[PDB]
Amino acid sequence: LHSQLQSLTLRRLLVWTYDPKIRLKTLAALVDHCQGRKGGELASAVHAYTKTGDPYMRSLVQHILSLVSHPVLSFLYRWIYDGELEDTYHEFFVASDP
Amino acid sequence: LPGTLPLASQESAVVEDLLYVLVGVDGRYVSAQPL
Repeated sequence: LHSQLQSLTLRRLLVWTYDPKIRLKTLAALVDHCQGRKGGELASAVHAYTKTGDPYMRSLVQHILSLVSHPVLSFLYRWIYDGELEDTYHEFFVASDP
Repeated sequence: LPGTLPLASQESAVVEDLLYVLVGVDGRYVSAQPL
């Protein structure tokens, strides 16, 4: 958008920036729904929005879930085949006792 | 001040004003009123 300013006008900007007013409206409302959640409880609050109903969102959030749920499936594949859980911060839902 | 303005030319001013209102943004002459 800056390279063309040297032509575009206001009524021309509206169509250019009509789509990134939505992605910047799901993400700017995805970080408020999960404010105090840490660990797996956050990977469970970015899954509650996956079913947005529209395919323009149900296909955006269902990608952030595929990144947020990678560390969770890292403990799981560790606590299942090796039985050695290690998380200084309490995230995994299996809590040991010293 | 479209009153003190010629006829055949002020029409070209409304057609540019009326070309915003079709988008939603208010205009210079053709304005919107609260719902």
